[PDB]
Amino acid sequence: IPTVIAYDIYSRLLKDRIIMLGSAIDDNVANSIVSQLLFLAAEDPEKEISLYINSPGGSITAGMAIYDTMQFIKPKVSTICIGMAASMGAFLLAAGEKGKRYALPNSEVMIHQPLGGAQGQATEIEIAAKRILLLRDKLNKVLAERTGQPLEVIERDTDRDNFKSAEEALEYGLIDKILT
Amino acid sequence: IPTVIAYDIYSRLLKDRIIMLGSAIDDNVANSIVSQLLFLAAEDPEKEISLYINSPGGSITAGMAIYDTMQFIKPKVSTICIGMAASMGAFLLAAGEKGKRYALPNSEVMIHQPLGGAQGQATEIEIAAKRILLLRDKLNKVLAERTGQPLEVIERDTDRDNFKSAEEALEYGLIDKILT
Amino acid sequence: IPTVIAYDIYSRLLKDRIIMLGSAIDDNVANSIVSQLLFLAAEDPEKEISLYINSPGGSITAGMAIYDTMQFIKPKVSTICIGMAASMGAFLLAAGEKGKRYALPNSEVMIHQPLGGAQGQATEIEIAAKRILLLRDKLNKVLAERTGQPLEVIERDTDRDNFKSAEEALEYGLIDKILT
Amino acid sequence: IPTVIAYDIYSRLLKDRIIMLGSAIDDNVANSIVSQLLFLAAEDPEKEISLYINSPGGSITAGMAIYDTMQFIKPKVSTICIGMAASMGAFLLAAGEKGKRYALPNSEVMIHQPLGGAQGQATEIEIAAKRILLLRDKLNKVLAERTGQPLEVIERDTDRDNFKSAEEALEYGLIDKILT
Amino acid sequence: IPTVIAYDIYSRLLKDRIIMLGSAIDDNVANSIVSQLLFLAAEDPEKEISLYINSPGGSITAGMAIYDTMQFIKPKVSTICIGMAASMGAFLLAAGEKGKRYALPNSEVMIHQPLGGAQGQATEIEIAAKRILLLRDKLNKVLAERTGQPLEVIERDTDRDNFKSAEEALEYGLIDKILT
Amino acid sequence: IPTVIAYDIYSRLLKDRIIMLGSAIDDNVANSIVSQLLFLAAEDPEKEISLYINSPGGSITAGMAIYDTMQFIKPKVSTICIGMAASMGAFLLAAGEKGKRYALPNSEVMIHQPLGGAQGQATEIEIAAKRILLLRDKLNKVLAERTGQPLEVIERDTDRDNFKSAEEALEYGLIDKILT
Amino acid sequence: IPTVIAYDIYSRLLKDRIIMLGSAIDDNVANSIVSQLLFLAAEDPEKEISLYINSPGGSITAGMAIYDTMQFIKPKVSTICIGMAASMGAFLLAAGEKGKRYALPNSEVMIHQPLGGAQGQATEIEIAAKRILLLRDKLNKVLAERTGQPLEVIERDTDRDNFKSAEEALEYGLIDKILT
Amino acid sequence: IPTVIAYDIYSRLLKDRIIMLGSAIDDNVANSIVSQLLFLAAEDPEKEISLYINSPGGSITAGMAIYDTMQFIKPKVSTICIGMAASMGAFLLAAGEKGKRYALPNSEVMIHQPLGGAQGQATEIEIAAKRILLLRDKLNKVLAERTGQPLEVIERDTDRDNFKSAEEALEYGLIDKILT
Amino acid sequence: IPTVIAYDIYSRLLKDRIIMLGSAIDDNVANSIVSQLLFLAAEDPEKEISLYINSPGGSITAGMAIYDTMQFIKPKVSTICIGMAASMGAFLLAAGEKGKRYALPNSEVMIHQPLGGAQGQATEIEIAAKRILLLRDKLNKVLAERTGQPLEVIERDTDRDNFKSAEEALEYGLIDKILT
Amino acid sequence: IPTVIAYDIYSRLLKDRIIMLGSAIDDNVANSIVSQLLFLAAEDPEKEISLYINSPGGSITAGMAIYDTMQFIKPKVSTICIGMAASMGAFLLAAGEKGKRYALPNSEVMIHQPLGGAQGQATEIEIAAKRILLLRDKLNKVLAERTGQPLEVIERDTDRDNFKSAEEALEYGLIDKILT
Amino acid sequence: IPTVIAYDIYSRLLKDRIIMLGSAIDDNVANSIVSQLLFLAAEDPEKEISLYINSPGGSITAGMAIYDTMQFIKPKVSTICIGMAASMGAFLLAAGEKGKRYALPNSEVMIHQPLGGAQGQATEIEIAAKRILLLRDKLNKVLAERTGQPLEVIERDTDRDNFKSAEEALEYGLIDKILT
Repeated sequence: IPTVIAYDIYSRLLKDRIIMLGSAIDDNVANSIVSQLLFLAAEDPEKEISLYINSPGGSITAGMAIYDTMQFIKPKVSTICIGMAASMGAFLLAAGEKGKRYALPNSEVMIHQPLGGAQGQATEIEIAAKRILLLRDKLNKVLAERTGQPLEVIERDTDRDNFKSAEEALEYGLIDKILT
Repeated sequence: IPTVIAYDIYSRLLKDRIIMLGSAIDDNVANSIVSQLLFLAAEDPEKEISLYINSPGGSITAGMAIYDTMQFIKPKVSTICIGMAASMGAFLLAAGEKGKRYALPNSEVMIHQPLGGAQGQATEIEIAAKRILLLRDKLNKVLAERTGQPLEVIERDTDRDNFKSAEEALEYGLIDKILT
Repeated sequence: IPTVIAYDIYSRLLKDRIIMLGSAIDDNVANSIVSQLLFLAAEDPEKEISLYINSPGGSITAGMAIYDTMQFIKPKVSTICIGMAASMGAFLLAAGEKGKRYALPNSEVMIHQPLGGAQGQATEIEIAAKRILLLRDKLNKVLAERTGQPLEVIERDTDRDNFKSAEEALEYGLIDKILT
Repeated sequence: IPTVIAYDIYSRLLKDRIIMLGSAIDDNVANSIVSQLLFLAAEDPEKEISLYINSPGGSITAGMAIYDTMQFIKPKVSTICIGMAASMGAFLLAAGEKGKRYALPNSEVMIHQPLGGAQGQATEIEIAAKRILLLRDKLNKVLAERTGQPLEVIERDTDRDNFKSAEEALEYGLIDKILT
Repeated sequence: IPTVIAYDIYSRLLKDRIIMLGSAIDDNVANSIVSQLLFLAAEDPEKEISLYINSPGGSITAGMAIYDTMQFIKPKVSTICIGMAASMGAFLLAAGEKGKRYALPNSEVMIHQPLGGAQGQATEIEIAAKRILLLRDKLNKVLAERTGQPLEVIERDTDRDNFKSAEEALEYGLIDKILT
Repeated sequence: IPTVIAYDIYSRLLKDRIIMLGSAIDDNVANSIVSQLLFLAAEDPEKEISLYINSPGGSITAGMAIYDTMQFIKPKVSTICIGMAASMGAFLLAAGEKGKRYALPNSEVMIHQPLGGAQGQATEIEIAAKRILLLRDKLNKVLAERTGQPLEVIERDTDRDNFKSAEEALEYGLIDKILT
Repeated sequence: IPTVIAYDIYSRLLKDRIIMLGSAIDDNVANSIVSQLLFLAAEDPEKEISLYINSPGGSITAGMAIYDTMQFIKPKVSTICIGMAASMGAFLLAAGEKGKRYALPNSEVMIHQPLGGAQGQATEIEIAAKRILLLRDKLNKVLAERTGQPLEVIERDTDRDNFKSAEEALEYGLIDKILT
Repeated sequence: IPTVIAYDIYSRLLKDRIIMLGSAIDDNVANSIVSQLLFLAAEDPEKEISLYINSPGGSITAGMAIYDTMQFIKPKVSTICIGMAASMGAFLLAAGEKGKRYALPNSEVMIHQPLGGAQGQATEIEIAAKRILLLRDKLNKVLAERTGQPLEVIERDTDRDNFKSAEEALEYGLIDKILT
Repeated sequence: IPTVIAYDIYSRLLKDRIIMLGSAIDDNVANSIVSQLLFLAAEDPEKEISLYINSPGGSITAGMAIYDTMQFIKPKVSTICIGMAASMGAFLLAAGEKGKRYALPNSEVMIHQPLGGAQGQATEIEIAAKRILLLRDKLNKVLAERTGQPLEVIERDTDRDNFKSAEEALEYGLIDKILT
Repeated sequence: IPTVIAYDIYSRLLKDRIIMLGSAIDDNVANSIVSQLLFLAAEDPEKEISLYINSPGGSITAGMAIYDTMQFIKPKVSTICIGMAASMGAFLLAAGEKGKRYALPNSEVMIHQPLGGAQGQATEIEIAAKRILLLRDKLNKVLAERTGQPLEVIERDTDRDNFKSAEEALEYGLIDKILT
Repeated sequence: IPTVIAYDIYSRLLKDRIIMLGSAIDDNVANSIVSQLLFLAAEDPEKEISLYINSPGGSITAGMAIYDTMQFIKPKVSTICIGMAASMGAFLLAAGEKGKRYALPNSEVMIHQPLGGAQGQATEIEIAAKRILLLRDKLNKVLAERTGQPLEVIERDTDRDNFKSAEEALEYGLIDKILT
């Protein structure tokens, strides 16, 4: 990482309100993007923040921490997709400021149903297999009012891996423009 | 394994119709015990077979091959418990010839819930968690017909462990007589 | 393995034309069962052979070597299921002579679509993803003429995992009688 | 392990009713000694059997099978200590017939309290910690009846590690003679 | 971590009296949050501190060092749950003041009974199993007065894993209002 | 890595608008070249940028991010091949403007098919072997209009491996001028 | 591997002149099959021998030993493909006497070009890369003589992988009949 | 090991009353030598036995078993030393019958003080340190009454490794003759 | 290894004076081949012996044992080749009796320099490098009077690797016929 | 690595025009010497640059980047060999400006043949063994014009290894002055 | 490493012209001591430098760079042995200016032969063993013309390890004055 005069390269374009996201969302990335959003919203709360996404997925609980923090602060967040947004980048790309969700002309978007696991007695499997079915049908209701489709279309599109492109994610409703 | 004149020590007892079970029940111990029960029932189908149990459990599907073969054949099987019969020896000890189910004066019996696991893709955790719940309620419906208790008592006792002795398994109904 | 007088235990059984199968099917089990079927056929070719199944699955080319070698010999093969026949034991269980496919009162049968993998260039995946698609429709057409169902029921019926019972495989068509 | 003319060296002594125990006790050694004690007592059950002990301990629940079986059968067992009988050989050495319990002139005998472990929730270190306290309050009642001491002495000096010799085990009450 | 001008983002928020907690609690995290609470208390003793929680948690002795320090200093702490608050994170919620315990709208919450282990002699298991039962009945006696429930109703549902949400943890008593 | 005075020599060249690429592309180099292109475009958006390529390959989705950001920004990028450009440096070398693609006289260039893999059921192989063909048939539709060849020449030149440069990459059309 | 009274199950078929092949061809499977062919030919040299093939491949030099030996001896060999013959079973299957070479109706046949490797100086790759080019222009000069095709078709089909079937290798010329 | 006509090479030497010892003494070698000394003295108890020693020591409680059994049976044991008898072979070499001990002319002998270890808290090292000092002082007295030296000479000769010879461990007692 | 009536397949061939060599020559293969050569030469010292070679490489000193014993004994040895004879196999192939060296028409023969290594001081490298240069100026002095070429040709073409043929080794002088 | 006052010891020398090379040339060293040559050239492009070489390097594609950049830039480059220059360090030592290539009196230059490897099908070794023979014959043509020898002398000098000695490397033509 | 006011402790003793060598001379150590000698020489070339040696010695070629650079530069180097100098520590200790080689009174010096290895064919062993015999007679000549002894004394003193002292290396000629 270079040095810009003394900043570095990711902290120089935070002075212009740009947040970069380029790795899998574990519990340390979600602790840093939350802090950057809280710092930017509490020093000039009428401007606009950008967010560039290149994530190949991540965790469910550490991806629902950036989402409601994006909804909670006062500025408006516009999300741009370079590369590929897959399975939790496709949930943050379609979750900021209807009117301002962009994509570059050859990108990709993938949506599917959650993963998990359970082990133990015959009761500690029934406890843990009843949570993931309550967790699936609460993301299926957020995506239906974010994109605009019915619920019974997203209940059967997101059953296996469903890859799209930059031109047929615009017909679905995930993005709004294609940047040139 | 001493030689007895040629034999060994385990195949000399099989000439007097004694089967010996002394390890955990994986998928190729059940094969050998099923073969020995078939051979002994085929050569003289009106005598009596014994079966000594000292076993710390095993798998469920390879422990329903025994308890099927020893109800299917024509002779009568008498089960004796030395050492400890735990969680799948307690299911075969209480499953042969009501009238002949013995135990030695400081043995030990244990009964509890099934175990299992599941992994990945929340549509196929429901498949694997709906099976073990159907497998539990067919084991504690056989134990109620074998011992004599109501079903609401065995649904409550078989939880987290239940260690008994030679004098409490006689009051519960698992054995019939303490040998001296 | 006892040594019944010299023999061992499941070679005294082969003198009464009984073949046991109790492990997963690689290409060493298939060699032994093919050799035993050939030896029993070219000794007295008018007497019935039995076959007991307790297998959890296995390979797909070494399981279709036991299948078409018992339509080729002259005697009749009768298949019995102890324990569990899953995903390649369910394909050999519904391949005995019609009238002679049995099951014990608490057993299990499971059927699903085949597995596989591919690795390499963009042409060596297209080569190996057409073989596994031809090998599935080659294998859904044998089961439809063996059980008696239409093809579009077994095409959508397997598709994930399908656990069954002894009383629930009579209605489907895999079993002709439940033994008591 | 030489050949004696066909026989063995351990299978030749068994023709003169001598059982030899020379390793740690698990549920694979207890199975063999239970089988040998069952075989020798159906083959003129009046003649006495010897048992030579050189064992450095083992399992608690698999050293009770031998102890039950050598009071269940009809002949009389005589135990001789060679080398060292420690912590479960000292429990079988003091369980031969009163009158015949021997030791060689420089041997050792060690007694102490059981071992174990527990792991899990806060209510599964309560099930498995009031079992191991119920299990050592029943070995002291057997040792107090076998040797002759009061209970509050044996529960007082078997607390850390108690090493003895051939001349202090005779005053304590574990053996009856010293062979020369 | 960026370099907001010279310090990073976690140290830029600390001069606005904001503490973040985003990992499991060993005794290195508990040694740092205690130091930050002491430094913020002995700089301006009458001014509120915030504390954001996203944590799977778990160490009982190093999780009751932050609790006692939260009640020891003079200013008032206000805890906000953001993504997930498991075992010893839901116990650090319901310790902000009385009217200042918030939660975001998604925000899962979990409570259950302690874990542990023990190994050794039969006397060193009783010592370590008599302690964890004294620890459990002092944790769910603090939880009954920070919440408002009776003791018999929170020693009954914290027996296995008990997941809540942001709308039915408010009916229980762990939350005062949810944020929009 | 020296300390030209404070700087170092990747950040002393960056203020002369020179970007260096010297390793494989692995979704973390592609996040650090996008930021440098954005910073240099927002600094002064008319002067041209250079880019030196020495890479042996990389991934496909993190190679279509640099290729997109090269076209999106307002300045003009000029690409120079320095030692070796293989399979994703040969795709980035033919993306400088149209008359500003250079190579030194001892260089190599390689072009071939994509690579990948697939594992699972017979349906999750057909899903994943159908996007790699759609991904192969859109890279040689960009290369065929970047170099100038017809499509059915690029479809058969890139079948195995194609080592050529410095006097055959100029005739093919990938570069414009050899530097001396 | 059972016992037939003293014999084996593979050594009982050998006195009816049947050789089985069920493994990959390494350097000491070829030794056993060469020894069996020599022993059967030097005992009664006017009598047919069979050979059952189910093998995934092997090495080039230890697969030409069997091919030379089964044509040096005086009897006539008749090869039968039972489950799968891939890349060195397809070369041994089309080497029995013309009129023989049967196959069962659920079989497969695969043919492709040989594999290898080289490592070292620049003049020790040139030695080992013009030997593997003389091997594959002498294998498909034998295959084009056994099956009866032009050489420019055999050197064009065997380029990636072929994967024929039982009714598709009969038109090519590899087999002669399809058994019942 | 060869075959002598059916016998072995050690069973023939046991047939004319020769016992061989050529490895380190654990409690499997002691069991076999105790069994051979028991068998050889019960079939003809007036003929002497030989014993050849080539061992580099071993355990200290499994080396007293052979000593006691040598003193206990009725025949007379004569010990010969080939190679090296070190630190427990030197204790069994000086335990044959006084008058019949031998050594070949290159037959190094070694004697030293015992080994051991201890681990635990401060009152479990005191037990294991009193035991080994009780164990050393009872081997010194046996060596003093076998060889014929004072006790305070062997208390200071056996402090480090001693390494005598064939003509040098005859002045010291301990061999009684040198063979051819 | 099938049983032939008792024998196996390799010891039935030795009754007709056939020795089979099919693995690399370590120091256990040379012992066995020297032993059965000595055994066959003493039953009847006129009848000739065969030897089939399929071996890649070996050791230099353990391959001179077989070469010496082949000329020490009185009958005449005839060497046949199938497959290989890579490094030390081709040195034993050209060591049978000079009218009786055969080869099958799909065979290969290699010849090259010996190999070795050295490590230590500057004197223990000179000692070990002065010996491997006396080995290879005595191997190709035996090969020159065995094949018939001059010495300065065999010093010249056995420098890197020389794979030939069945038809190209006949012109050189290594074999005498080609069997059909 | 000390601190000359801020600098370190390698960047204080780059205040003058001195570049050090002291490790094997991988793809990271060649990326950091190219940057230093570019920076020193585009700062005062008319003086001189020194370069000290002590390296047993090789990464042939990543060792011609430095060779091309040494002639692309303007000023001049004078190379000094300090401790040893093996292959691709001798190729860089003999590429300084003619008249200014120095060596200290103990230096030991070495030159030889390239290395490589190849794995795969029979037509992917022919691609990779045809590249390395084209890569060797273009380095021979560069040494033949840098040093001054004919081509057929360097074609057989660089065949195994030849270590020169900084005084017979001056007669060859690699250097042209020995420094004192 | 402490800090001296900024510096550290090793760069504060370089303003006073001291070089500290305290580890094994691999590469990356010769490359640093060469740089420090060049920097100290090219800023004031009339003041002498010190060099403290405490090292077990390392590579031969990376210990000749320091030796050549010590005589190339203009100032005078004065070497002081402090704890031990052994085998390219002694070779640099006896290379300072004559009259200025000191040693502390508890030091020791060691001299012996070089070491190496060789692994390839029978020609690549002769190439690598003709070099280490020639690298030894050029070190013996330097030690002979440096200490003052004849050559045939150092050719047999340095044949095995030859330890010395401070009062014993002064008679030999390695040092000039014990410092005290």
